Amino acid sequence: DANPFLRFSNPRPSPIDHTPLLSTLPETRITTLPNGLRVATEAIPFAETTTLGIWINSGSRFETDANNGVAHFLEHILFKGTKNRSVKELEVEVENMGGQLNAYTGREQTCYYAKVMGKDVGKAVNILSDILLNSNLDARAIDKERDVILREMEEVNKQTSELVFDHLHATAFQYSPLGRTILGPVENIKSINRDQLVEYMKTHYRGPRMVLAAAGAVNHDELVKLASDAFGSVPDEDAATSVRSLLVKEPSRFTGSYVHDRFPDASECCMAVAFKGASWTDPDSIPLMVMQTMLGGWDKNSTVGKHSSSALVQTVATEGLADAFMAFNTNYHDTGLFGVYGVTDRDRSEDFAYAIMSNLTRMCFEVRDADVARAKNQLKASLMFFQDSTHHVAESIGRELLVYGRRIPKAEMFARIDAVDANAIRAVADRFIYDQDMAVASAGDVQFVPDYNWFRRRSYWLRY
Amino acid sequence: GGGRVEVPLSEKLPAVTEPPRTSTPATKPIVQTSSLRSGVKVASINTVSPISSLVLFVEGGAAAETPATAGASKVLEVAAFKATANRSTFRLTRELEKIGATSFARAGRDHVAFGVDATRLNQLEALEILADAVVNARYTYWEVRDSLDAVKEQLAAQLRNPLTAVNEVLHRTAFEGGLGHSLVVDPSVVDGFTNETLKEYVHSIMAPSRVVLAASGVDHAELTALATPLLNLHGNAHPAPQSRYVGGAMNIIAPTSSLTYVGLAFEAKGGAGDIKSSAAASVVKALLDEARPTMPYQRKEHEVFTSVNPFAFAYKGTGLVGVVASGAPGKAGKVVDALTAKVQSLAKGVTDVQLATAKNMALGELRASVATAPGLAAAVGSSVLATGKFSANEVAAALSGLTAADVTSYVNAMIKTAPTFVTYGNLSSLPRVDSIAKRFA
Amino acid sequence: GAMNIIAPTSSLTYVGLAFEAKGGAGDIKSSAAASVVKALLDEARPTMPYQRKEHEVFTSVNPFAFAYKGTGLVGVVASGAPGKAGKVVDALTAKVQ
Amino acid sequence: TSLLKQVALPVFNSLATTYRSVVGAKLAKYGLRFDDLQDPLKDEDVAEALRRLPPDVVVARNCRLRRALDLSCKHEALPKDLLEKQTPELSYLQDVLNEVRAERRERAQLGAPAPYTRIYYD
Ligand SMILES: [Zn+2]
Repeated sequence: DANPFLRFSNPRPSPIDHTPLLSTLPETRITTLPNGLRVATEAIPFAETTTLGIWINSGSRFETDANNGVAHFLEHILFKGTKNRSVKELEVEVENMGGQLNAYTGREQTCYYAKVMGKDVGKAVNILSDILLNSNLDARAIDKERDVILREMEEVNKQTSELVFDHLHATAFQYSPLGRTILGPVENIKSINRDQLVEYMKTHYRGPRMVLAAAGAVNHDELVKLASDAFGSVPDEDAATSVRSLLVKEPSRFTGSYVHDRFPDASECCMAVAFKGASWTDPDSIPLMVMQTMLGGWDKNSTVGKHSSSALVQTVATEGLADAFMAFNTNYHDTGLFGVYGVTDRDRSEDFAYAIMSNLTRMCFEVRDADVARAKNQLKASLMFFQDSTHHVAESIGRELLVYGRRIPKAEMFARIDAVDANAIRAVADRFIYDQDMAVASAGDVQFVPDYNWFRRRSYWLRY
Repeated sequence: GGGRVEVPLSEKLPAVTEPPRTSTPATKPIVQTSSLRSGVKVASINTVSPISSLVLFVEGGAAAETPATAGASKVLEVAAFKATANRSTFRLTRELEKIGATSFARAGRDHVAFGVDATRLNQLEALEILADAVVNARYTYWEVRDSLDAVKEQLAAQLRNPLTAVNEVLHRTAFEGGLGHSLVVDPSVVDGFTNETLKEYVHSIMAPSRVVLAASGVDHAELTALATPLLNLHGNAHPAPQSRYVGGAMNIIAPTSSLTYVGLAFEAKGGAGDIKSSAAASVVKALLDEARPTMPYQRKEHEVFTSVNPFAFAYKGTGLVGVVASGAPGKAGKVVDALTAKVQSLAKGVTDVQLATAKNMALGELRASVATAPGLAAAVGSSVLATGKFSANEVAAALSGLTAADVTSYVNAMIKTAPTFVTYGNLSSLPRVDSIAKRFA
Repeated sequence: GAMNIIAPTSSLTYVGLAFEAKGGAGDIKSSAAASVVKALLDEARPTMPYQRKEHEVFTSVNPFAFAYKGTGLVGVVASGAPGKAGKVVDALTAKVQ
Repeated sequence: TSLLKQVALPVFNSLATTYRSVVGAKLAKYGLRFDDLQDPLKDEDVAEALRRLPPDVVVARNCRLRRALDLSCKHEALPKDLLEKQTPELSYLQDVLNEVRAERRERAQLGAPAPYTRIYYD
């Protein structure tokens, strides 16, 4: 019992008031161009590097069966030259800035962002608008990229978690727009050309579906002037092709189902169990974030898994039921996914599945106040760690503007998180998990993974 | 009931703006340094970020490893933040997880770092946990024994990368002394390892003059007042096995490697103490980086270089700068030829656009490495441990003030020293060991 | 030429030195001279039970003389302590000289 | 209770020393110690404490148990020269077992279980 070492710290979880953090947090300033494009900035007081880019409310959900995979091919082709810059000129102009260009295509969201210093914001705006609005889309480069994509299709070159989550989306949201994969099938890749790319760009990359977000060392009004100079030729909405109308026309559907992808000689077994989650606008999405923190995650590179405050991590680490796992919480415009993904062996598949199902169903009856308080503190601390990085602040601005229609102040997010208690967690788990159909996807050595009726019976307890 | 307000809607009118705005500090914050009575240097910088980082830097690493205590830095990396004299492993893990804080241990070539990153509201907890975990650590027999399989599998995972192996052989070949000791050791080295070996290594590296407490995002006076009764370190300053560049040539055989790697390196004279030489080494590393992908799905194609990775290391008194290039097993002689001819192409002269490009690349890496609170705290700690002070503004000013004459003369003086050749894989086309050393002449 | 090998748990250190036997197995006289050189490099030949020949630096000496078609390889491989490898090289060069 | 519980501890200590004298006289003829009387099958904390031990201590404990069981089969005791050397109260397990039980008591106040179960066979 050292006097200097055993003060101010103890392992008993208590609620922590995060209010004095918000005084020093920067504010976000949002303007709107006449075409509907929003420019939002958050100025960090002493920063040197800045990240910035365009967040587009579009993705593989808003495609058809004829042009599936046009949005992923766009990020393959959009950096091969423009009408004003060639390949080498674009290369030297990017590398003169001392930074990076990166793109990410999702199902409901696309990003084209850059990471530069504070003195190269205007050049980054100019090159981003030039890439997005004035690209060549050369047929020769399309033919060169198609061979690479087709070779990696025929080699079956994919991450295992990506394969599992794609199978889970395709079986959970079957006969829905969200069921398609981002990369698309072999036939659409083999039969794609310039005109489908052009029509996708002209249809979906409109004014009010795009947000110009920057964070770090950036001035607001100067960025507004640059954005009005560069992105002013972006067309506006047609009323028949708004995001809300497209959502209403082709909604999402969830079906309880099973899929596995069995290989003859595979060392690992990767499985995911998912329930129908919440959308971005659902008020119960915040308790789903708290529950995702409560379940937690673990990998075998950590030697203190047995001392974890999460019961699922405790069981998996103590019994050695898996190599790695992580609970997920995906949100979409009208639906979502919630559950546990993990990597294990064929001899531990049933035990890992029972651990997952028993830890999910227990949250409908047995929730302790200490675990809720601990998970809320972990959630707020993880939210503060995203504020430390400019890239996460810019991504947060773009995503929050695209999916909520506003920028949520950190005080409101903290007040929403602080309103979740054990009763709310019990009620949300009772609504979303208890005696409901689920979707199960698997890959690899999956001969000992239980079938759908085994999973379905363990959503409820007959003992109560 | 729970909240029923939709997320696009704002929350209820009882949403108190309890935080009051104003004021940001009018000046850019700077690093303050103040030693303690035991001799511990405390170096902290205040930051507007809401994350406080606290890193403890201890001199040592692979340089302080004897043949008795080989591989002890990796095991100390894995076995840190376990049970102490005041806390068990369970209590310490729960205390870290309660406030949502993360801890790490990291072993370098000439140092070992321990750190806890946390919220600014919980900086005292982070400081006390880090102080107890480094000072009062009980390296028990069973906890050290149960981690050796994790250490061995992590070492085997690290040696699967040929770049890590080529880096180890380069550091051994270029140096004589503590800097030539292997850091990422073979897993068979940690076979007969016990907690007494770890205790011996920790006792050899621990002294109050070899320890730097760095921080980011905290008041300096409060940090010194609270670290006064915690960092009462007592120990003997063991002699440092100082190192000198000697160069040479060595080869490592991999019978089932589909790519043959070639490593070339030169001594960065002066080390981290010389700001100008460090800036010139950073610029040369940026110049040699031929294929840096700055855009998604870029399709750069070299005739012989499958992959090119330059490096620049800065230690206390010396360092390395050079390049490691891979290639086909049947194309290794041309890989050596292109790697050799590239440095005379650099020594002959650099254009103003190329110099501006490399200076912007190096300045971007330098100002990106300190953009986060843990990265800033790590840079402060590494600089104070190596040279006694931290100032990246001087490093940036030296990078900005570099002319083409400075870089040309630096590379000309660098080519007048000994080279270093390291080859990985199956060497069925290694032309001559003596002639490639005489190509620079 | 010259090369190297990296062995992680080798308790000793091995050094090989070799030359070319001109003519290979085709020339009788050159192969005979190479065999005589191999025997001349035999420092510690175990001709008696339990005899302890002590060298200052070496732990083992093992020469050879291979005679392939058209070319050969006569030489010697000597072991030694890990900290005395330069002494092993110096002693081998001194023996050939 | 506190007025009489101040001096109830020396009487406990005297009874404990008398008990250990009698039982250690019984134990020393078999070559056993007091810590050898703890079964990993009977207690999961003892099973946890036994795997925290260095291998030579476990080898010595197994050797002592094997010698005692052989003596019990033969209806014999140790000879006088071995019997005079026996140290029945030299602990090898009490520190580790006390640490294990303290850890389990610490985890239980926070609602956590022990990170081990009983030994289960078949
Ligand atoms: Zn791809």
